[PDB]
Amino acid sequence: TNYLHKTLAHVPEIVERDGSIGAWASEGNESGNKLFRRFRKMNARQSKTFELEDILKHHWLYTSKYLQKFMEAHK
Amino acid sequence: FFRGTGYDEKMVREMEGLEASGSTYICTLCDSTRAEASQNMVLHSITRSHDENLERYEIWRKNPFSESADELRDRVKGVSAKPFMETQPTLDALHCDIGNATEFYKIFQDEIGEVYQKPNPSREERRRWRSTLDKQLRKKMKLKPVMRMNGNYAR
Amino acid sequence: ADTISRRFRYDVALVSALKDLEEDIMEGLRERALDDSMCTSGFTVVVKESCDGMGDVSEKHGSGPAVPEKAVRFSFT
Amino acid sequence: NTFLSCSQYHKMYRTVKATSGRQIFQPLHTLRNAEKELLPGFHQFEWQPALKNVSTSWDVGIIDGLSGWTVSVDDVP
DNA sequence: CTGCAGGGTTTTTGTACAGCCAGACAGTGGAGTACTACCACTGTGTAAGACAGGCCAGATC
DNA sequence: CACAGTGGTAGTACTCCACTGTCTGGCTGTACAAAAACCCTGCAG
DNA sequence: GATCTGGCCTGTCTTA
Ligand SMILES: [Ca+2]
Ligand SMILES: [Ca+2]
Ligand SMILES: [Zn+2]
Repeated sequence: TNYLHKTLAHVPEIVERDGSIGAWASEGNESGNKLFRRFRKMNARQSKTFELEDILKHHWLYTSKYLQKFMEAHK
Repeated sequence: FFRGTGYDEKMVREMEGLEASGSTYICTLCDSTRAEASQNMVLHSITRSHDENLERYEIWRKNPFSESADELRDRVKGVSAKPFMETQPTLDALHCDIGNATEFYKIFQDEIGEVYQKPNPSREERRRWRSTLDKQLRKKMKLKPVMRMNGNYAR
Repeated sequence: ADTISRRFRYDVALVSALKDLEEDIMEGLRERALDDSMCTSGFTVVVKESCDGMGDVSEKHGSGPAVPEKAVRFSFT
Repeated sequence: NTFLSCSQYHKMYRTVKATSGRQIFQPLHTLRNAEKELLPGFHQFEWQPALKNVSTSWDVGIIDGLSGWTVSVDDVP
């Protein structure tokens, strides 16, 4: 399979070039899809014209750091 | 500095023009076919990148030596389309774990029955081996069967 | 023109998501105790970007145009 | 009535108390005893004449529906 | 015009008398307080395309 | 060697219900001076 | 009427 080849031949060279593998994984987007589904069902206008704009705005607001600073509020 | 790494293999092959995905040329980073990668498993060097793929599409399109289709494909090493976007030459973690987990799941299935004694089984015995494997895994490891190998079942 | 799509401009979303981290970039500058007025032009940012598709996204009646079920999302970090 | 999960509500409570609180919302452990009246098996009641084939205990809460199945292997499982 | 220097302007910044309320301190015995860990387990990963073999059907001498 | 959750239970940690005296910090009537910072004017290039 | 070869067909493997 093509993954057995990739993982038995090219792994040392990969971890030497950059220094990491798992830190550049596709997890961030795969898991963000969950947020996309929950924002297209609960937080967007129910119309074909406007709704991509609402999902985009609310998903940009959920992923800010400045608004995540207040979730801890110094414990 | 941009590093495009969050693509799965389907999209890595689409965005770089290579043919996908059960092709003779298995590696996105190396030029070995299926045969030379089943022969020598652990010795290869990364070659593929963006600029050389552009140049190889040029060679496949101008075709300066008047070669036949099947042999020009081997000379250009799988570049049948023009690359559209540059992606760093890296491996994706999650789908790699999933591929290896489905590979061991198939190995275990072969093992339950005797596959290396009787080399030609039917679909009936294949379904029976899979069924007993899933029943045994559920009884002890606490894993219901899966339609498709998701990451958590692979951990 | 069947496809519906929405997107920020690249450089504008870049500068906004970069200025949002100004808190932590200045706190890292103070923690390392580096010079502030000095060494202002030597920064370097490394940015991972990802692309991905998604199946069986249901569609709605609306007013048009007709649209496929599959959706594609391009995002950066 | 706002479909807030318990852990999300505790997050809201901690954030609203840590900043300028002056805490408004109640903690979780006082909510968990607040609804013991709303759920079944709290008020006293009685039928007449006494019901047939039904026990008279008036405090039975969530009961498992299997209703005493003799899970032993040889029967219908 | 610039520069500095006695003093002015008004304004602050604080110490000064002197009486007096508001809340912390100690404590206690324990309560109920409130905040944490532990426990298994979830979701977002989701369809065509490549290749080898067998064979059949129509064109040719 | 994803990762942010999901609600209930047991445990620790603390912060309080009452009795008590004591203590410091900060409020109020003008008087009294030391700093503040421009602005004047005074004497000099 | 025999023969030959291109294309049709089906099963398996790969990532999803
Ligand atoms: Ca996908
Ligand atoms: Ca995909
Ligand atoms: Zn390779």
